[PDB]
Amino acid sequence: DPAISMDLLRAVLQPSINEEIQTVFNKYMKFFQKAALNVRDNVGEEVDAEQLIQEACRSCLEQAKLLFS
Amino acid sequence: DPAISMDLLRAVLQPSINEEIQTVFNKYMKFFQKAALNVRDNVGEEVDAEQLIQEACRSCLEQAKLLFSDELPGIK
Repeated sequence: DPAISMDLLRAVLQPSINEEIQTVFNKYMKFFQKAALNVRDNVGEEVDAEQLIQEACRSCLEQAKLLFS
Repeated sequence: DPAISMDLLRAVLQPSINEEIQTVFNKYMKFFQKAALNVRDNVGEEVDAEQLIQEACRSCLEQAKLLFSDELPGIK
């Protein structure tokens, strides 16, 4: 299955690609942190700021898939 | 819902983040291109090499979501 061989290469490259993606996101993290703290500061204790930050980061990656449509 | 402020920020940052992601993937693209051509050469004409490359790139982004989930493949 052609998708499987591609996937084996993908797995090989993932650790390097992850490291560079982390370095990219580190530059933006402060913006997400501030915005998520803002939400918590306005709404209250029942807002999990860390979870808002993580969801927003995962969404960015989801939307970045449109680079490869 | 006030937490939609996260989405809006995200939409604002996306173009910049997308440019840097592209720059990252350009360094690895030659591996994916060679592998996809190898598959097409060894299976036949009905393999779309471009589509194999794209699907592998999207999978990379999917797996990169583990960086931001509650160990992780990395270079450190």
